Amino acid sequence: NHNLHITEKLEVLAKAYSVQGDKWRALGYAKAINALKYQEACSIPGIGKRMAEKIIEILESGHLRKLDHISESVPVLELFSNIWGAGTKTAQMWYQQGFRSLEDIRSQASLTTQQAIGLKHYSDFLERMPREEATEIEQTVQKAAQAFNSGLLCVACGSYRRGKATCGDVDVLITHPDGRSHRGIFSRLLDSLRQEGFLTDDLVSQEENGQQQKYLGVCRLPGPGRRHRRLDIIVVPYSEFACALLYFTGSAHFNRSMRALAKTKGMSLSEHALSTAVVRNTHGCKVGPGRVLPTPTEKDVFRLLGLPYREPAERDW
DNA sequence: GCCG
DNA sequence: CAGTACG
DNA sequence: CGGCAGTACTG
Ligand SMILES: [Mg+2]
Ligand code: NA
Repeated sequence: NHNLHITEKLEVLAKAYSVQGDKWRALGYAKAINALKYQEACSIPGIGKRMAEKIIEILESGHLRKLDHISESVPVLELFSNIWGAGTKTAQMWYQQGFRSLEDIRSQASLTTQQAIGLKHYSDFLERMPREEATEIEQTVQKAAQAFNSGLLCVACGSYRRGKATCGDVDVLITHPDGRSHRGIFSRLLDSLRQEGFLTDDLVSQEENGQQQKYLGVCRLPGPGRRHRRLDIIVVPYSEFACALLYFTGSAHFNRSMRALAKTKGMSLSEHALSTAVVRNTHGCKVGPGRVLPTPTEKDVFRLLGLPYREPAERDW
């Protein structure tokens, strides 16, 4: 990156729009900020005239005036928004109600079960773990899984799979290549991890149902010097394994770019599958289902979209 | 915010 | 349902 | 003008 004086100033702006709920403008900035990672400004995709102008103001002037006049509410909104389970609406509401610190939130705010947990682990959830710790967390989930049923497939996705040194959490994808081998596997896996005292909190866990798709919660390895880590587990049918793998590996931007591409071909891509001949209206909204395509591997999904394959490492963007 |  | 979250 | 990804929970 040859433009950090510029990007870091836009970045602040990106986050400010994001936390204030102007999500499409934030999206716009995020693209431009990755491009950078006047005539020449426009030349790059993701960078329009209005973005170009802001770069020239930084290049020429050295300050950025929209930066100067960012609402002073924004740092507090970002403080609040980093509570897991709280987003831009809740953060604004709290602000409106006069709250300005986590101490206020603690003593005065009404909190959902999820938000109380997020607050309890506020610092921990802002940290990233060394990818080696992610390895141990995966192995812990895997061995519990495989004990119940061997041959089961367990794999760490997200930033871990993309080869990052550090991970914000652990994403464990579980599947069985032997058809429909899992009935109430969540019941047993989670009970298993609870008995070990490995899980510390649950954020999202609809266990009253049966067809629980995901578990999102909190875990902590045994011994001194350990922090609470976020853990997401999903169990999928084997036929959906490549698409689940692709989804859960990300990046989020990579996924959305790829999904947006499929939409351009009358196709559709989700955690579940890649479909063809999807019927959508003038607003881009699905009005008729297409038809699931065979995708035994990730390479198939790429191939069926007419794309060259990309290793997980090359999917940060 | 960008872009078709 | 709105809000938040997952990648 | 208007889409910007497509999903899964909570309450
Ligand atoms: Mg939050
Ligand atoms: Na992750």
